[PDB]
Amino acid sequence: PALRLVDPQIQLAVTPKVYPIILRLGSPLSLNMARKTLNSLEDKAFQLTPIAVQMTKLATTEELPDEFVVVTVK
Amino acid sequence: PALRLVDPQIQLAVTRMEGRDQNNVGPKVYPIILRLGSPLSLNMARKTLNSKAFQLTPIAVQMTKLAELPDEFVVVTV
Ligand SMILES: CCCCCCCCC
Repeated sequence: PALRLVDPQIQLAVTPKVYPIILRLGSPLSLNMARKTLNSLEDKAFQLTPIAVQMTKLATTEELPDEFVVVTVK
Repeated sequence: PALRLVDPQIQLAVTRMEGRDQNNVGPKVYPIILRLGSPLSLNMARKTLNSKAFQLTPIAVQMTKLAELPDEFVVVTV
């Protein structure tokens, strides 16, 4: 269990207002940024450059912000 | 398993912030595509007074299965 906080560079936008992200990880998570910049003479492909997400196991509950979103993975 | 596109209701906001300090570009918002191996819940949380306690408001993510993908988007892989 052990709720972990996502670094402030990765936040959720809900419609807008942007919220910190808390993870209740039951399964590992991956994050890839996709862009259509693999360009041929007629087509274009997607390149998946993975994003490194710094996660911090929440030390004490009093570190939690006043409002945030919680992503729970079974 | 399969791929689901989350509507612009929910999107991921990435802030580079830097190798010069930008600090004025702010966040860049990308549509989310999910590669669910196991299901995902998303609850908004707000602090309610106890003294320690948070008011969890659920959020219905209306993900749509593709068979139409934008040029820029992130892929959440579980
Ligand atoms: C780094 C955690 C990303 C949060 C996943 C977004 C799920 C939206 C339904």
